[PDB]
Amino acid sequence: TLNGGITDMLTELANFEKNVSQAIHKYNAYRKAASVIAKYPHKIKSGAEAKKLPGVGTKIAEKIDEFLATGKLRKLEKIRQDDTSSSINFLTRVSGIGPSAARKFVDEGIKTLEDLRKNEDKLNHHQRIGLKYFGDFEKRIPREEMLQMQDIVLNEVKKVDSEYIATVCGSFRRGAESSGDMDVLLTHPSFTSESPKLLHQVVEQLQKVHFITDTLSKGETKFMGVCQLPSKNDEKEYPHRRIDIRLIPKDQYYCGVLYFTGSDIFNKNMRNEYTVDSEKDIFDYYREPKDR
DNA sequence: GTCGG
DNA sequence: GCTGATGCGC
DNA sequence: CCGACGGCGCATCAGC
Ligand SMILES: Nc1ccn([C@@H]2CS[C@H](COP(=O)(O)OP(=O)(O)OP(=O)(O)O)O2)c(=O)n1
Ligand SMILES: *P(=O)(O)OC[C@@H]1O[C@H](n2ccc(N)nc2=O)CS1
Ligand SMILES: [Cl-]
Ligand code: NA
Ligand code: NA
Ligand code: NA
Ligand code: NA
Ligand code: NA
Ligand code: NA
Repeated sequence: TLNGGITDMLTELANFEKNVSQAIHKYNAYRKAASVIAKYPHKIKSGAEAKKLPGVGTKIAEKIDEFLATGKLRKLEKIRQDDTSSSINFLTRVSGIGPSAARKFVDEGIKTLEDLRKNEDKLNHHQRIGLKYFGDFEKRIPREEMLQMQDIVLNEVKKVDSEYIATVCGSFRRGAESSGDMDVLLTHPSFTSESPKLLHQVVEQLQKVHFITDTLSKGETKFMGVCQLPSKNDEKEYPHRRIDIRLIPKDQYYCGVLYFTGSDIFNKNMRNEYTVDSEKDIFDYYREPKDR
């Protein structure tokens, strides 16, 4: 948190590059600079000090210098105040609204959530769901709720066919105290690298018990949607949550599990998601999810 | 925007 | 209607 | 100096 001013500034610039400029490589450059500075154990005093870090070059060093002198960046102040650029950047916070859709909406005078609400006919299915749960989607999920969600998923999965194997992956599997979403990996002995309706049946059951509430996409191997825990008589509704379910062939299942458990950095220096009869087999060259 | 061949 | 391209999320 | 900078499932578009 020592350089939060700088990292905040670089993330804001990254967002403008991705959402407004449509310059994905600059978005990534700014994000990489932000992340190396975030983990730097000193409070940065000059652009020159920052440049020493991989991913910080001449232009970001110059911006760091301006920020340290003035607590702001003229360029960033100007883009913030720009009605068009700030509106485009904002609308991409809606799931399903990317840089192209945001630009098209803003060019039509649709600039706010309110405007989106009045214009349901101009939104596709995903965007309508993104708008409906805009606030809920930006919330994190407490571990306590993830456990309750896990409970429902594993119960209903076994109920459909006791031969399914399902594992909730992500930071949750590593024992984290909160998650952004629920990631479920599903397999079945019948499904292998060369092999009916295995995903649909699970999705249908989870809908039957009113756990899955909406669908963003559903193909033969991947479901993306929305779920919600049940409430009671006089306790406030749980937020709606993002849930993904991936059907993976049995012989590739445990590579997927390794992958989708992470962490990202752990995967990187353990280094694909596809190609084994357990997590231990791959470890070869064993660490449990807690210490990954 | 940064890096490196 | 078909097929390959594009947008999007992650 | 100048090209690399990620891959893939699904929804939907754009070109015939
Ligand atoms: N951007 C990323 C993030 C994760 N990973 C890999 C594959 S999924 C595995 C575990 O991801 P985590 O759940 O720790 O990261 P998330 O960003 O989903 O944290 P949550 O907000 O907890 O959900 O790490 C990646 O390759 N690229
Ligand atoms: P989500 O943020 O839940 O991430 C989980 C998995 O990580 C992989 N991933 C994340 C981000 C990006 N940009 N690319 C990517 O492959 C797949 S989903
Ligand atoms: Cl770019
Ligand atoms: Na551009
Ligand atoms: Na550097
Ligand atoms: Na979006
Ligand atoms: Na977004
Ligand atoms: Na996640
Ligand atoms: Na597909």
